[PDB]
Amino acid sequence: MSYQPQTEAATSRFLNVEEAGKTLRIHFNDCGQGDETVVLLHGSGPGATGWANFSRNIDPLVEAGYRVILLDCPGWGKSDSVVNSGSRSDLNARILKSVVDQLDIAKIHLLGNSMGGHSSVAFTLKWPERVGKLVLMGGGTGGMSLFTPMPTEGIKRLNQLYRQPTIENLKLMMDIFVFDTSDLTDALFEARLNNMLSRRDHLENFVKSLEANPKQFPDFGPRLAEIKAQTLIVWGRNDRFVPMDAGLRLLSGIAGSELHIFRDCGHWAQWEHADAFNQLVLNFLARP
Amino acid sequence: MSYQPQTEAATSRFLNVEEAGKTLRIHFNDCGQGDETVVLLHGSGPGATGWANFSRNIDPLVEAGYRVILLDCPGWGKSDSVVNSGSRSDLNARILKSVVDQLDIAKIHLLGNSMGGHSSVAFTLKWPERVGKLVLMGGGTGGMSLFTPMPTEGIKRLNQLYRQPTIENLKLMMDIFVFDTSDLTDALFEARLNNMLSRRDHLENFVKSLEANPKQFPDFGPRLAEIKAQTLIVWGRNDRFVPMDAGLRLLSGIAGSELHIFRDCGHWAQWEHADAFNQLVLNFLARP
Amino acid sequence: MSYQPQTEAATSRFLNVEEAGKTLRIHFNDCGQGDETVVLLHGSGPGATGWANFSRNIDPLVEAGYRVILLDCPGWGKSDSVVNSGSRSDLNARILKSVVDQLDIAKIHLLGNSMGGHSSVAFTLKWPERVGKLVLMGGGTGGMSLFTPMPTEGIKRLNQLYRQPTIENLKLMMDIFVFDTSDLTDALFEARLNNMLSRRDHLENFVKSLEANPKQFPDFGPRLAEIKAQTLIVWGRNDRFVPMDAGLRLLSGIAGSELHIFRDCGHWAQWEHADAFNQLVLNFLARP
Amino acid sequence: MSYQPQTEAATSRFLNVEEAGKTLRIHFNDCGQGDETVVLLHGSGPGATGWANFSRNIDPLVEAGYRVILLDCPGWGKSDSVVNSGSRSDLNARILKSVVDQLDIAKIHLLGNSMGGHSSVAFTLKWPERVGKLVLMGGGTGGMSLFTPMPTEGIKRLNQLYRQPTIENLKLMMDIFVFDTSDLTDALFEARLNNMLSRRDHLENFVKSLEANPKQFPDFGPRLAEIKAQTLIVWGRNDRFVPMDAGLRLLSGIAGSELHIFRDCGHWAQWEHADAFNQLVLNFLARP
Repeated sequence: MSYQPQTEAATSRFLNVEEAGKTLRIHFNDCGQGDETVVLLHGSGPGATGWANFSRNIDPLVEAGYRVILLDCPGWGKSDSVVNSGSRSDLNARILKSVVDQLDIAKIHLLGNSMGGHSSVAFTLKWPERVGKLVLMGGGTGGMSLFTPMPTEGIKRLNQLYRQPTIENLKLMMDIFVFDTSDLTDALFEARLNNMLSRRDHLENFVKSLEANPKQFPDFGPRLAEIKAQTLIVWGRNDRFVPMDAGLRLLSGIAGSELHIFRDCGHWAQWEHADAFNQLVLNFLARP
Repeated sequence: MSYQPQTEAATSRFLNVEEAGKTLRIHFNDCGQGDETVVLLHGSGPGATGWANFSRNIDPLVEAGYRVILLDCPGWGKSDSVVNSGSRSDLNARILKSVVDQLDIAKIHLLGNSMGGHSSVAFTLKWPERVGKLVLMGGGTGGMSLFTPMPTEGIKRLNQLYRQPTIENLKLMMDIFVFDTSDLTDALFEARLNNMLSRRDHLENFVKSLEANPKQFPDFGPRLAEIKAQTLIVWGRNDRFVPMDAGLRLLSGIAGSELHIFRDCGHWAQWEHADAFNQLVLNFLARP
Repeated sequence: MSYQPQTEAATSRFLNVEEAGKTLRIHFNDCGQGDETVVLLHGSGPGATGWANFSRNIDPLVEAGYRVILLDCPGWGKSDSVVNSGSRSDLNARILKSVVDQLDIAKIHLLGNSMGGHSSVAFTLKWPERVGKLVLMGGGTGGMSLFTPMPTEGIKRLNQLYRQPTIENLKLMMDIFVFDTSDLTDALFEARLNNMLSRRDHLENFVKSLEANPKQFPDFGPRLAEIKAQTLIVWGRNDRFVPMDAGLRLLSGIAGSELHIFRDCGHWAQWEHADAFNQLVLNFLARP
Repeated sequence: MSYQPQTEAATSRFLNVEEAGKTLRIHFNDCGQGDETVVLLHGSGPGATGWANFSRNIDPLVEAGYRVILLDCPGWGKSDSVVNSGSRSDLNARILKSVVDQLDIAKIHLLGNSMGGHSSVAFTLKWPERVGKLVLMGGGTGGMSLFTPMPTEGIKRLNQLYRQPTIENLKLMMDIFVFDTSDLTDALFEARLNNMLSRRDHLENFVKSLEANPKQFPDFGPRLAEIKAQTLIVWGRNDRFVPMDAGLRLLSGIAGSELHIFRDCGHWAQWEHADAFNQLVLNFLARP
């Protein structure tokens, strides 16, 4: 019996949680019947959806027997809009702890991209006994780069996109965002544009929160030694939103870290080399 | 009496050089009559002229008594336009050899910028007898950076400006060019744009030369150990046109090097901190 | 129904080559009857037979069905002793071309470590047709390091060992190689010691070749872009013999390279991590 | 008249401090009578003293006319011995604050070396109003180096020297310090040897402090943005005790920071290039 493809509408559920004395409804997607579960977090992209980001990766995890949970972070997608001057990673970790408490599983595996990856690290710090295995891509710590000047051009273009939504500006930020532009298709363009224009509240909330607090990802350097679980970091050399050197710092921090670099890969690696990344992550998960 | 600021009109001089069996006219300026002599090169910018680049540096060098020669390479300023299919740096070196032979000066100090710095290094490789000192600002080696993606954004903006020169792309390039825009004034803009609109043959020649061969600057790494003269490097950290790592490479090669870096700096370093740069260079030159 | 591992005595083979009007006897090992042929190059450690370095990795490859040719370059083991004024790279490349020509195999996949890796690159340069896939382990490019002083202490202790051959020097050498010295056993110490004691002539030839040329491994920087085959690079972070940053430089040159770095690994990567390295190499080879 | 070179005996002073409910006696040297004050802090070498490290630099500073004070940290020189399981940097900050409060000078400029440099950073955080100008040499921040394995060569030999005292290891240490040992003279050898043999208590206290607490110096990364005064960092390229990259990290921390690197210079930088370092420091201090 060959595994049938999944659809975002089919797997959609919602849960309301009480945090900081306020209610918040979070959308999430659960698939698979396997005992072992894997958590996925989306990036910080405009109108980015958890199902949208991981369109290629959802399958090999489900044929391998892993039950997969995709978490739509608050302030993105179908989750309720929120304004926060505080750290995004801390809030994301709190929300994830709440949702896993409702789901009632103790040990989980984390795979987070960009902002979520940041939050992922945060989680492992302040409830370490929960996480089993850790994978990062294009993030893990927000700090000044050593050689490549900050702010990078990708961040400036993304802020330009938030301040004024425009399809041509979206085309620009996609083109800089991904190294190999040939694979880009108009279907993704229109879907992303529709999603981002539909939710104006998230965009204005992000702008206001950025104005409120200049920094959203604090430095986590001195505490990196605290992590004990095995970790793997994947990165792209031609990534322009965040420089390579940041990943190297993480390679120093964690005792068992192993880094994997592609020669010509953009920020959004899982799309560039889906097969290699999927096989590597599956082998890492199967590694005893 | 204080040394009067120099005027290009009074100090203008022209010379004839036979390169590749072709007659060419070269423009330059000479100031001072002291025994010690120095040559000043110019950058690779649109319509860049040595006088515009070195307005602040030109006075103290004359004040110290050094004879100064500001040299304009072909393809810029009043020199004859030319289309290149090989290595630009060697061609500049040959022209500089011809002009110094006509001046018949034995000992000479070289201070090159960006592509001009390239030329200087190439020159020093062939004729170590003639060169006494080297001061390199923002260039001197052609190679792929360790941690910064290529092609970098700055050269991309420069190329698109050459593709069609206009006021708004000039504003954008100037904004990215220098770290601070407060002290910037419109007089520099008007002078640069009038020098641009004066000649279009230079711009079209540059474009056809670039499209003829993708690389016009060779890699001098393996032989860079041949230089015996003491040298100094000044570099900019936040510079986006050429990454800092490449500069570090130069440091490793030469026996007597000294690297100097400013944090709040761009490509065009000498203008941003004129006092510190002049003090450092004069101290290095007077050093026995 | 796995076949028991083969012995050196059964797999020993001898070929004769002529170079520069001299007769050289080359001793190597050949195993497996598969169509695909993989050449294994020995390390630069004193008294290091090719079989010693790759004892663990032979079995999985031959079990997968790959034909393996483990080569001993001149100057080690049972091969004839030589003194070379030129580089080791081109010399080993020529010898390997000669031996494969006697073996008349159309295509090979190269696995190189330390010295061999260097030569491996040289091979791919000047006979591109024979090589299709390239794997490097902690070496393969000459040239001095940007961030690490030279001579690095590993090379210093290696030369000291060549000058004073003794057991305690071998102990210290093993101390710097492997991150954790616990895994080593006395059997390896005695085997390496008696092996290196058997052939002093190799020692005198190597040392007087060292006085022949201070630098024996040329840098391939400018030519690095000429390689067209896909490549995998494995490296160690705690490596002291060859600095980590050099590996990054290789990533720049190759068209589609992949860099893999382990957190706690020395010069001798294959021995320390067995399952992960074997699986990675097998997947990379099988992957088109 | 020529200003007389200073003598240790005439300028020696002893003052008292309270720390952790204990009375400590500290030895320092005072020179000059200028209103402006500069404080010099010594290194971490065994038996090293404030006067020894700055012997070549002390004279030009008083020649300019600035008042200068050489400080001996607890556990070094004639100061009372102490054991610290906690951080050293804060302890030196407290001692310097107390001594300057007794000497009651409002504005002070700091020059630090190795461990002292680290302490200097701490001071600028605690009492930013007092520090006017800041210069560092080879240190200032803890944490794992990105490109170099730890513990490195020099720190390991240093631990060896503290564990067991002798003269041959003293030659080895001087060999690791200096680029060229020909300049150094055995008079310094015997001075250092008698100094370190005279006081076994300091050696024992250092050993116990290291064995009690692994990390002596913390990382000050996240708060580096708090410093506002101008800084000058001087470093040596072949440094073996602490790699180059750390300096670059400080180059990111301070907004107005300035970096200077010598191509061929050991850890004990100021002795190796007396004239250049003195001239640079006088230029930096005189600059308004």
